[PDB]
Amino acid sequence: PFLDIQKKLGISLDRHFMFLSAEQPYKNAARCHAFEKEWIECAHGIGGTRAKKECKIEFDDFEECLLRYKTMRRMHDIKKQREKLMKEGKYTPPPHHSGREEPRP
Amino acid sequence: MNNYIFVLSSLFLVGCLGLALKPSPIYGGLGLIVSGFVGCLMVLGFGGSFLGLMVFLIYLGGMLVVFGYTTAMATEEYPETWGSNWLILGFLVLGVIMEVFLICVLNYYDEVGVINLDGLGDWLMYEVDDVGVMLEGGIGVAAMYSCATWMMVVAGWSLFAGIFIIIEITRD
Amino acid sequence: YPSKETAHWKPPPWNDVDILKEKAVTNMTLNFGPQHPAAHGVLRLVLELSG
Amino acid sequence: MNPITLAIIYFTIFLGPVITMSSTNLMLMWVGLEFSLLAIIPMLINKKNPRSTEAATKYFVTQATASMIILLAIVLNYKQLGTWMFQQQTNGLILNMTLMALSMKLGLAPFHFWLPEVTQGIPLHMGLILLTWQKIAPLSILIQIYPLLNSTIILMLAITSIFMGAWGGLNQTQMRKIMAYSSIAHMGWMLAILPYNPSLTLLNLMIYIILTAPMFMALMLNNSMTINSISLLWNKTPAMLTMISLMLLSLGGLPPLTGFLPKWIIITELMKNNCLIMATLMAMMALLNLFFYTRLIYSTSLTMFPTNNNSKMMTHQTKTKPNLMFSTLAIMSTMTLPLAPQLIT
Amino acid sequence: LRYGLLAAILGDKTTKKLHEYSRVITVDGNICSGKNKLAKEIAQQLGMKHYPEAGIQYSSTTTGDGRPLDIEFSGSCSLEKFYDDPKSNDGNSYRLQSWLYASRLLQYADALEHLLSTGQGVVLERSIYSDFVFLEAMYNQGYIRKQCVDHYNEIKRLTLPEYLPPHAVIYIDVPVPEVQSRIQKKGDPHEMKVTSAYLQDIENAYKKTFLPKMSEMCEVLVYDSWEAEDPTKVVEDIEYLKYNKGPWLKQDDWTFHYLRMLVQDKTEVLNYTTIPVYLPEITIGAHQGSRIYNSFRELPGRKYAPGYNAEVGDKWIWLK
Amino acid sequence: MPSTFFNLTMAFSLSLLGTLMFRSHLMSTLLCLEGMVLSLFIMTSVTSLNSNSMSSMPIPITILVFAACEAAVGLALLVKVSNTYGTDYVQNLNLLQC
Amino acid sequence: VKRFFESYHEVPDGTQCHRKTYITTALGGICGIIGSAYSVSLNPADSTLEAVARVGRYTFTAAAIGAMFGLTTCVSAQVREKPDDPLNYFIGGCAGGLTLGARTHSYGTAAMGCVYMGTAAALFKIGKLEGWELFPTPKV
Amino acid sequence: MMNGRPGHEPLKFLPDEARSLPPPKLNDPRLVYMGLLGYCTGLMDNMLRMRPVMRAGLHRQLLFVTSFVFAGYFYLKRQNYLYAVKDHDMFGYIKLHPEDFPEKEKKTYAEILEPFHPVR
Amino acid sequence: GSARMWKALTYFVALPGVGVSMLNVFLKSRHEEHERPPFVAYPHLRIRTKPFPWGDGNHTLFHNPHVNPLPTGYED
Ligand SMILES: Nc1nc2c(ncn2[C@H]2C[C@H](O)[C@@H](COP(=O)(O)OP(=O)(O)OP(=O)(O)O)O2)c(=O)[nH]1
Ligand SMILES: [Mg+2]
Repeated sequence: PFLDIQKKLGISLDRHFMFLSAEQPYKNAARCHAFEKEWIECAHGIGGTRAKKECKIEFDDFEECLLRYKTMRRMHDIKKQREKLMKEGKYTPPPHHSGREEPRP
Repeated sequence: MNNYIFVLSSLFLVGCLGLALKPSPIYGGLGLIVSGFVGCLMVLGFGGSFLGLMVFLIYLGGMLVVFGYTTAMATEEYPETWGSNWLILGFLVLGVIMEVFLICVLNYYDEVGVINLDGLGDWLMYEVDDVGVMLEGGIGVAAMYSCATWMMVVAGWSLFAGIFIIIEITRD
Repeated sequence: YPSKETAHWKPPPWNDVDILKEKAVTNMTLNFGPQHPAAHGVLRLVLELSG
Repeated sequence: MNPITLAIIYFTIFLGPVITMSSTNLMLMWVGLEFSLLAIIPMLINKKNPRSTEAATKYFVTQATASMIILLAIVLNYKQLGTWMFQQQTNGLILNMTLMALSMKLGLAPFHFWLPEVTQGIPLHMGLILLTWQKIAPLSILIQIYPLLNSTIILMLAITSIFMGAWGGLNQTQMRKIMAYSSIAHMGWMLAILPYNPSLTLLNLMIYIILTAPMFMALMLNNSMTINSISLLWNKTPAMLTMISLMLLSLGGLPPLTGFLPKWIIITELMKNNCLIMATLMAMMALLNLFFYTRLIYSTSLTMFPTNNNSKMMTHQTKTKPNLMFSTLAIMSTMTLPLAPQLIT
Repeated sequence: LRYGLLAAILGDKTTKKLHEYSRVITVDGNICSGKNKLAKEIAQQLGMKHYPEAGIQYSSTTTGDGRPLDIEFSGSCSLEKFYDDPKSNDGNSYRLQSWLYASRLLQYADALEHLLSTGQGVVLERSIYSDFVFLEAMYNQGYIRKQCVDHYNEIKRLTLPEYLPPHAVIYIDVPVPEVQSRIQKKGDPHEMKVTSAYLQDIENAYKKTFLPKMSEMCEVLVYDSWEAEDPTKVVEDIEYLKYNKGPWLKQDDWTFHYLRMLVQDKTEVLNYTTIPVYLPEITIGAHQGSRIYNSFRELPGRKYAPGYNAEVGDKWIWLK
Repeated sequence: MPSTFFNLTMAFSLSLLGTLMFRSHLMSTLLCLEGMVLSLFIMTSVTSLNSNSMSSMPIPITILVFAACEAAVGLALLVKVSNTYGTDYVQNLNLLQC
Repeated sequence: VKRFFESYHEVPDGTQCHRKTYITTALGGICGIIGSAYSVSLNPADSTLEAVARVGRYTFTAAAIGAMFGLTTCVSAQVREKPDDPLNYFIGGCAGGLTLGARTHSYGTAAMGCVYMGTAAALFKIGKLEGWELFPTPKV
Repeated sequence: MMNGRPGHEPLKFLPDEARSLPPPKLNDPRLVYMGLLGYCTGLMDNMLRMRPVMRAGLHRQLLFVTSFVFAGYFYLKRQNYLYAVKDHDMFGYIKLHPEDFPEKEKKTYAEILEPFHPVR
Repeated sequence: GSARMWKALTYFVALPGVGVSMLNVFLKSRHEEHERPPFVAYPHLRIRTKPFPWGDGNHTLFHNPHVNPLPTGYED
């Protein structure tokens, strides 16, 4: 904040819901709760410039956790290769992935 | 039932496209209500019923007031709809054609980017806690009564002030 | 600095209140009756209403 | 206008920017700007003239569009990073949306086309409140995100702001439009110095405010609406021509006035960051700003324009309009240059 | 300025101090027709404050010492010179007319402030709503010109609607030959140097413009000479008037407060009478303005603000 | 979700195009503003339900409140424009240029 | 287009005069369509025919200025065989100014364009030789 | 640019470390100039409200002078504190990174060979 | 108008101000139960060069046994 009345008086009008692992109703953690928890405690006390450099590992895990850009490419490459094999007929679906499995509780 | 949310959001885009093409404000309100209904169903599709139903009801009331004002003073002798001018239908059909062209380009050239046909619907619900109580969207807005004191007081003061604002504006 | 595209401007009024032409009161004219339950059948109430 | 609505509207006018500065959240800074806009609309439509209606409508649509581009940037950041802060890795597209929206919030060129229009047709007190108070909360948000901004588009926005402001100030005769174009040039200066050090940005903001308030007050004393109206000030109020000249020279940035100090230290740090071409172009356009200031001084103080008959009863009557705050702000806006190291952090 | 927003919120309500006799009654008539005695007797037997006709030296008599100041301080316009030569090439006629209108505006502000502050009604003589009669009489007699008429109309448009119209407008109908006979009887030679065409222009401007405009927004009290000439029937009718039209009905406490602020700040009363429209009849120039202003400043009691002039006996300057 | 979020972003872009490209109806301009309001609400809500950010669920309701109060103020201003001129046409609001 | 405008600086001056003229003509055309779009938006024409005519006139004028500026710059550099010299860009700047004056039909604008565009192109050459930064990243 | 330093109290005028600084001597050109500015402010106020310039409002001129010296003294204490911590952080960085600030061996005018340019 | 203004200031500013100051002292006087300081026979305190012209000459006019020790100590 441009003025720090919030830090001076110790009150928290909006500082308790800045991000995902902040105060959540009935202890329902948000998605990527641990991952950006690691990002904050990596970046705390070292400044913004140092946060971008030596906390690149923790940020890249969280950025791909929330957006799933790399994971969608993995699942699409599974599906794109799979239907490529079905056109040539050198692959068959298993029973449990085609709808006839033995369910478990 | 995988491209349901996608055809919903395409309906939202064409409603906003008609609103941007700007017919007479009665038909603009018609497009805005059908787009608000689409947005309600979209929020319902991605999750809790509370936010979608509230935005739906609020814009029922809001464009109720708006349509009252279009009948009041935002009117002319011959209203222009979408089909009143050849230009408006022209930009409407080029908007639909450009939307189809853009989604085909994003499907083909960029592969897995913002739009993926093979991956459509596979990334709709990311993670939901299967065993658990109090997960709906209304519980958070309810906790805004307790956890968000500052949000409650600024919203209440905004509406209070705005009552005073509209009184002084329409004081005449 | 008067040019051709800006020489038509007038200086703003001293009290910022402009003189406008009094617009015609667009009042609705309604034929109340004669085919009306409250007009007793043969009354042509030309009614000049605002709202 | 009763005291109840006066208190509500004035308290909301105060509360908006204070919420924006004090609040950490992008959402709360946006709603503080929103508070400021809703609070200041009725006072623009306070006089109930068609020009006031035009000014309020233009101001409202411009501010609403800027607010929604701000809100787009905030929601896009919250999608990208999951937080409510442009922290370090927010997208440059989002930041450019924020910068365009905040520039059109402020009224600097090429988003400057509404500011003379809005400040015209409104009373002088609300023009003062606009051109001083309304430009702190966007500066609060801009100062909050100084290292992340794109210096190229910052400098381009700044230099075109000063160019358009100087040219408009040269052309216009109405005092409110003159003040608006002076505002545009000064916001160009602050926006240019913004990425390198926000301390000099705040220093230039305070210097601009403390120069603009008493000049507006001198406009309030007789409702001197035009160059001719401020020209017969020698017959209306002759004891203030010297301070009018000094305030306009300080607005021009002539040494040894303290209004030279913000331009001088901004140029100093611009050379510290090696943008000499930028600083030179900015300084010559500041000279052009000083040109229309000097022409205004020539009209109002150094020459004596012809007066009319009823100014005799203007001299007959007595006035207590100049408040206690005018002289202090004028002296701090005129003779503060030897306190430059104390003014600079 | 003790009156303000704080005084209003602590309680200075004009509707609270308002009562039945708090009316603005303006007596009007021709150039010499029973006007001064009627107004003063109406005020005397109604308990109202009487304001006589605002002359050239009205501001001189109401500001500072109250003595009539010298002529180039008080406008450099002479009614006697206007009577002697109405078509003089210097531009005396429109200068006098604009000066008289602005003095009437000052008197109207004084009367409105007195009514809004004390609650006592006012009986004006020939207020601002009936000075365009003299404007149009000079214009139709060829004494002044169309630029002067336009300048007067612009000033009237700027200043007139910011105030409230009078509660009652009393008119005195006296024919032009009777007016001329009374003028001959009074004995001022400049006043006998008037024209029946000018007097007929005055009466025509009355009957064709002034009476209908006040008829649609206040109570009009046309009286002839013998219906006048005995100021008791007019007072009885004023007592039994019913004010059911005009903008006075919709006025409330805060509108009264803002009107009171505007009429107690004389700078914004006389602000729009000094518009810089450069008309040669009205504009003066730097050297003559400087000489007149410096002489006014070296006049006794006018060098500083009132209460700060040590030469007139003001005390405790160093502690205020 | 990425397709829907991109599509909602283009919905905001089209409504901003409508707002920036005026027609003779200030009411239609305000309606384009409300279309932007819808798009912002839906993107905020779907991000909240995607991330399960139960503490950020107040954000759509807050922007709902503030933007509909914007709508109320704009409607009052449009009533003032119509009382001035008889129509809400934006080319009648062009005499402050001088 | 960033790779394009970087490929302008790939070769020293006086070589690929056709390429330099083409790229400077393209940059002038971009500046012209921006300026013409601003002109038609701020000051609307009475019909779309003369509107697009005004766009075409501004685009052709700016493209001609850029074309003859780059052409004269390259030919002057290779006639004087002195590649890194600002006077060649000054001659090109006056060629651009004379094109502006010819399109505007006024020798006063021609001479003002000569002096101003020659100074601008000369200082551009000094900047690109001695490493001046127009929009620097903040370093202190 | 120094608001992010460690141990920075939020919205604090003069912290306790500032009490380690020498105070201004209360008769220095900065405070004397601030008092003269207050006197000029009072004189300007008298002229603008159209009173005698120095014969009127003596208590007002006194209050202006006192308020100006008060504000100037406390602002001067804050600025000396800020410049002190600026130089302190600069010197601390210098001793923290000595390899980035090597002590150059400046060499005398017996082995440096400056060019000579004759003016003829 | 002056008399009304002063009446309003008395009723809406002065009386509420005295009410708040009285409430402040009244709440403090219920929470504070002061730990009588230990007696120290400081040579500059409780000086008696001549007896007082009342009582025993050793008690002050407004003596309070709980808080005001004699030159010798507290009385309890
Ligand atoms: N030309 C001109 N003369 C005016 C104007 N107002 C007043 N006068 C003149 C007319 C008279 O000669 C003089 C006094 O005005 P009156 O109408 O009160 O005349 P008088 O008192 O002699 O007669 P009375 O018994 O009151 O009707 O002022 C004005 O606006 N224009
Ligand atoms: Mg009389």
